[PDB]
Amino acid sequence: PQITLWQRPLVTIKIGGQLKEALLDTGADDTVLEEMSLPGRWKPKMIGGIGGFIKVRQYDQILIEICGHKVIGTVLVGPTPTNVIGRNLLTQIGCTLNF
Amino acid sequence: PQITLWQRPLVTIKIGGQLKEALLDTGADDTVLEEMSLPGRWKPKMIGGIGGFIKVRQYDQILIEICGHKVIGTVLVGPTPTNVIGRNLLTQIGCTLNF
Ligand SMILES: CC(C)(C)OC(=O)N[C@@H](Cc1ccccc1)[C@H](O)CN[C@@H](Cc1ccccc1)C(=O)N[C@@H](CCC(=O)O)C(=O)N[C@@H](Cc1ccccc1)C(N)=O
Ligand SMILES: [Cl-]
Ligand code: NA
Repeated sequence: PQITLWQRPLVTIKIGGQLKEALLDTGADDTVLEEMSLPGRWKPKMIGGIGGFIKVRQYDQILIEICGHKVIGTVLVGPTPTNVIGRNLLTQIGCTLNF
Repeated sequence: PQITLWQRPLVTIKIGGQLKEALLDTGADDTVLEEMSLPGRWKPKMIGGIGGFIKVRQYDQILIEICGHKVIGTVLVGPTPTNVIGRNLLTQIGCTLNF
């Protein structure tokens, strides 16, 4: 519904049959998850943030359920310290910022 | 206002007499600005993100105008490729995520 930001906006996701926690990140163009097993054909990618760059595997058309909200989109998998849900999926769940 | 996320949520800020653009980032605990002179006392800090860690200068009690909303808070200055407004200031403008 509506989430304040006094604490990290952590949500439960279900992806690839697995339950995880992930951060809702409006600062992220892309969705980036810690190393995991995704079936299908991926492509090598490199992405950047504060600190520098990492290599990821780009998985397209992956089902993920965010707060029980089904979305299908690209997920990058690689050596990120946390699971980040980026704008590519935040748009599909109709997410906005408000103030 | 309400801001969708089809595009990066970039906003105009006024800080230290200067106008800049910055990213509203719910994934950021802290507010991190590219190099800039700020007056007064500051403390050394390290912060991390997707690719690694950086050294920043921490400034407290700094006035920032974000979309015409004045807030006073801590601002980190350092080698970030982008100006990021983090939750420490997003809360002060009463910002929420909604879906
Ligand atoms: C993830 C991709 C798609 C590659 O995009 C970004 O990294 N976008 C960044 C925007 C940007 C663009 C250009 C240049 C620089 C930055 C966001 O800030 C990403 N948001 C989160 C994603 C994240 C969260 C947690 C872990 C890893 C990555 C972030 O870095 N947040 C930082 C922002 C810096 C800050 O707030 O101080 C954070 O909260 N860092 C914490 C937590 C932390 C600790 C240790 C390692 C990593 C993170 C910290 N206290 O250092
Ligand atoms: Cl996508
Ligand atoms: Na993407």
